[PDB]
Amino acid sequence: MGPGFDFAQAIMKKNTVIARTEKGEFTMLGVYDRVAVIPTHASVGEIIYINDVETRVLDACALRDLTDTNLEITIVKLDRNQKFRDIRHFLPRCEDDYNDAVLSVHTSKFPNMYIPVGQVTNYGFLNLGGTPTHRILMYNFPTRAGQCGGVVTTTGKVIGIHVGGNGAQGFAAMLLHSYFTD
Ligand SMILES: Cc1cccc(NC(=O)[C@H]2CCCN2)n1
Repeated sequence: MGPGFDFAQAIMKKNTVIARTEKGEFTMLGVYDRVAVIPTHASVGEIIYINDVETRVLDACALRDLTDTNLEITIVKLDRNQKFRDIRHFLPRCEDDYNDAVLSVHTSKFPNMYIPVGQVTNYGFLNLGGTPTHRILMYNFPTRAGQCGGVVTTTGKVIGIHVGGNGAQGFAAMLLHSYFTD
């Protein structure tokens, strides 16, 4: 409807797939080559469904910071016959706060969903479902199950993926450029 939603749609329509694990359907962001991200709590195994196609997982890493604290991002390399548009140049280099963010989700259940979540806070530490978690972004929107893996964008930047919420607020794990140095 405006430039915020224009940037979000541009990411969703080229750089997401529907990922299915035994824990459910997730919005999965593709970053470059056959490399994609998903919340760690999706529990990625050796085989994953990608747009309902059985797909071997070539590698997967649940990321932690150098303090050995959970980041709640799993980076997946997919045995797929097609590369993602390379969007690594939209990723921020540093931890930050933002204005005017959009949370965008695409599953069988929530296709073509865009939420204007507003101001994004560099919240930092959160006890997320009993897991100490670092580099958490917070927005004041009442997010619901089905939105995990949702992409958080400003105009010009892909800043994070939705990983949880408490009924009043939503929580995203930061994406940083340094996660995807080739
Ligand atoms: C069903 C299940 C099994 C094991 C662990 C969990 N969840 C967690 O640890 C959290 C904290 C970080 C995000 N999800 N949930």
